[PDB]
Amino acid sequence: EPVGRLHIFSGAHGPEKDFPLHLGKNVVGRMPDCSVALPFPSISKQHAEIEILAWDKAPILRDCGSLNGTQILRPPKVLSPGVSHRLRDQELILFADLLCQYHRLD
Amino acid sequence: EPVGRLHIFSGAHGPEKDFPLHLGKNVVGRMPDCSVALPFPSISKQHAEIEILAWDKAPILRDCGSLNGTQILKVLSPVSHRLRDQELILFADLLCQYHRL
Repeated sequence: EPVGRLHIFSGAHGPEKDFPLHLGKNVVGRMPDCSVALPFPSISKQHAEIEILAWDKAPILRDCGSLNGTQILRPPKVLSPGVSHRLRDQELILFADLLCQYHRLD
Repeated sequence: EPVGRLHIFSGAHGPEKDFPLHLGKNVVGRMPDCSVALPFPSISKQHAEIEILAWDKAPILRDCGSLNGTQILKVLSPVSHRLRDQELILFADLLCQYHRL
């Protein structure tokens, strides 16, 4: 039933984990209510949003005004708050210092 | 036999892959004759070098005057950068991670 997966690689925070992604707004943040809950001090309560709409295959990543930022690698830059970045399958992203990878599902 | 490793994250180009690093000079480049052969159009024939002197000493990464560059997540100039464990490296647009063993 999910349309994507976000994989968080193992690091200082702990072991690897996967998070299902659904159509609509997938909020990344430290809060337990978040679609992608990352309860780590470097992560803001509402850190970022991955919006997946049925009418476009590419998710839209936006930073939500986080302290430590959201970084993409195509090209390497910290995202300006609110500006859309369109994600490609298998794209790697950093939330603060946490490395993640987006996967499109069949 | 190997003293470190470089992990290349999955993409369109294929699954995740690990490359062993050995004592001495480990050349990273496009050609199959490189210690770390990364056959991507964006990577130079001789792209970068990871020199490992001892098991217990931090490797030195040097860019070899490649076209698309090498970055630490700090842009590396044709500079001797000392690698930390779990350091993320971009060779051109290709992300990879250095690991101690």
